[PDB]
Amino acid sequence: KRITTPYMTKYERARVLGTRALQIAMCAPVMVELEGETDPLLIAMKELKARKIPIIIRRYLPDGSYEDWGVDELIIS
Amino acid sequence: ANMTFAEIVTPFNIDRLQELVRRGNSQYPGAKYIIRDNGDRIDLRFHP
Amino acid sequence: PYANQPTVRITELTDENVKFIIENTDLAVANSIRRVFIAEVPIIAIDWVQIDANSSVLHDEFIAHRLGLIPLTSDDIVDKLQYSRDCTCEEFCPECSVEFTLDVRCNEDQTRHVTSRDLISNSPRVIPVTSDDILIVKLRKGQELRLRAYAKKGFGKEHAKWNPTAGVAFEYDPDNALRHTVYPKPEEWPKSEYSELDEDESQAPYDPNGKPERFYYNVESCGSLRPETIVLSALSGLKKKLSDLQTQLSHEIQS
Amino acid sequence: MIYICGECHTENEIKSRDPIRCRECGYRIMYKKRTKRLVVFDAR
Amino acid sequence: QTVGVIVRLERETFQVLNMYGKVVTVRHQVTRKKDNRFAVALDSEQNNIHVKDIVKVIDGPHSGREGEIRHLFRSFAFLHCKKLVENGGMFVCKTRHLVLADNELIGQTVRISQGPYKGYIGVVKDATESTARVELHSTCQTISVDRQRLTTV
Amino acid sequence: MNAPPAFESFLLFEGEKKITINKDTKVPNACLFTINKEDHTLGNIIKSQLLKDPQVLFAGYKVPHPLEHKIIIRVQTTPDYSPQEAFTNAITDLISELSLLEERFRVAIKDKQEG
Amino acid sequence: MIIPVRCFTCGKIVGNKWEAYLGLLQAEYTEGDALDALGLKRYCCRRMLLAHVDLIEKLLNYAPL
Ligand SMILES: [Zn+2]
Ligand SMILES: [Zn+2]
Ligand SMILES: [Zn+2]
Repeated sequence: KRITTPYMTKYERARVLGTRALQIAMCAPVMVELEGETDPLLIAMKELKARKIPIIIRRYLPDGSYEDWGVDELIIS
Repeated sequence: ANMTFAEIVTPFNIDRLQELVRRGNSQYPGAKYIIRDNGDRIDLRFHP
Repeated sequence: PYANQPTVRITELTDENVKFIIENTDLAVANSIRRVFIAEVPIIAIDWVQIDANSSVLHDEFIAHRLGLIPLTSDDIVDKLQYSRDCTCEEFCPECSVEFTLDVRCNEDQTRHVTSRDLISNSPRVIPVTSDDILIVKLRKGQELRLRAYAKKGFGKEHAKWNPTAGVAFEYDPDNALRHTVYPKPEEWPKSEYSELDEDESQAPYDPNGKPERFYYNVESCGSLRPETIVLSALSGLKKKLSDLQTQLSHEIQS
Repeated sequence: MIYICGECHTENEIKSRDPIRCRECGYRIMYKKRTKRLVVFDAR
Repeated sequence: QTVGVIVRLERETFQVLNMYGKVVTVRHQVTRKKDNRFAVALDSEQNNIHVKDIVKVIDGPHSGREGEIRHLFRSFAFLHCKKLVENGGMFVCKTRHLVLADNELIGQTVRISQGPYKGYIGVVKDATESTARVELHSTCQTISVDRQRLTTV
Repeated sequence: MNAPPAFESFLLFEGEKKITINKDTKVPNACLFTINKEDHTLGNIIKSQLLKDPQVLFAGYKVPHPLEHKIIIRVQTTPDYSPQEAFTNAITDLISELSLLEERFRVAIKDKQEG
Repeated sequence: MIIPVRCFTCGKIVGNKWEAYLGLLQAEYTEGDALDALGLKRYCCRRMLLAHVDLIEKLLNYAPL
């Protein structure tokens, strides 16, 4: 029962896109079929729209505890 | 021409970045440095 | 579905300027014609300049800039001449250039005037247009000025020194029948030299179905070229540009 | 090399280890002679 | 003609062991050579060997010993060995008796004899195999041109 | 120092085509002619000439940036007519008009000289 | 300092008329009459000779060096 919001904050979007773009730039496997793209940023955005990025967000609650979220679990807006 | 950005070599941009390295600092667009994984900095205005 | 049949009427002809009227034509053609007058009627101007020695009060590039704006009589020679960057030569040759030499040694306490008269071409077909004459620089006793220059084919778009016209007066619809402009108080405005409105009115009645026509031109030459030569070379150059564009478009479509 | 005295225009050569002085005026300002290298100008 | 490796540091001299294997005593004022740590040498069995590589000596006066390469020459290699108490463990053997266990155009007044920049004069700042930078005397810029487009004054 | 070479304001440098064609996908019979190293001199006159033809449903041009020297001309004609055909007919009409104007201007010069 | 070769706006030659403008001023021509005599009608060119200061006369007083 994750009490936090099911939405992706803009900061989470920024960090996950940047990190996955850097991963793709480091010759990582791409969990979506590209369509002739070369920029890691566009490929990361395509994966985000596909909801196919393997990152797990860990939101630290202020009481020291935390919640864990799959990117596909959150609502991408 | 002076200010620069660091692009990581990948199998997609290897051709484009190779051509940029070939051009060097003289022409625009070009490049200044190759940073291999060892950390050695090959400056692209003195080593043809 | 075809271009108009223009008719020409030269109202005034002089060797420094010319005034004419083009009728049965579109506005865009007239605007492009004046643009070609200023921009793409090529002439010959002193461009390349080697200073063998300078001792005037004025630094060198000032003198080179002054020599650049000297007009030159290039009525016929500019056609057979060619652009230097296109011609095959080491630096310069008669097929694409004309050499000039200048050397004045003032050893007289009276003031000296290095003028356009002192320019010495190696071909008499091109000279300074004044040859009173244009002052280039004043010299004192003890001051020399020695140099050799080269003049080459170019047009005004590349640099204004190749601009052959000293101003192109243009007009159309002098009565403002089309009402392309809106005078807030038409009573205040002077009448053009072509306007037929008598001195009790200020605008012709607004013609709805009108179209721009009766384009009045007054082309003033610097004297580097004769005005009729300027207009003829303008039309020739614009035709050349459009023919080249047609050639490239045909090659593109065939490809 | 060759230098011009700043007062009486006396052209004169000066060594690399002698203080400057006009050879006929005693003046103590010298100007370098113009370069003998090819200099060209586009009139633009 | 001969390099040397310091094998003992003293008050006013260096004990230096050379390529010949001869220990000498020299003054403080020998010159420091630029070491080439990426130099490649061949052992006695056509195996590439670099510095810090443990190599056995199968031939030569020091045959039977095994040492770590520390410096290289065209045909010599210096081996360190902690067990050997001689010259701080440093000796030398020939490389074939081991086994692994500026453009002239620069600053030249030039003249563009071909291309859109024809007529002008400049000075070559940088030069390459194909192109060369020229500071243009005429305008307040420097640009690069093919060497074919240049003609020296 | 970054002032451009002005002589490279009208000269095609190497690897540059004078004109290229791109069939726009939004509307049928619509083409975009991108011409390099040109300005309003050809764009305005060609736009007017294309507007003269009734078979040309739409004709216009723009310059994407004044410092650059691309001009992009959009041409749309009826669905029985090529836009390239309209472009070529417009160029031929303009060239014929300017040749006629040259002839008449020479005649007028001679008339004013004798007169 | 020296007279410009051409009017900046329109481009008519003016470098062969400053000395003549001075000479006609010595004839006590009104300045407008002088400029009309030299064929300068558009005020772009009239600005040139009306507003030019010829400092070169004050600069030649020094030594030629
Ligand atoms: Zn030639
Ligand atoms: Zn002296
Ligand atoms: Zn003016």
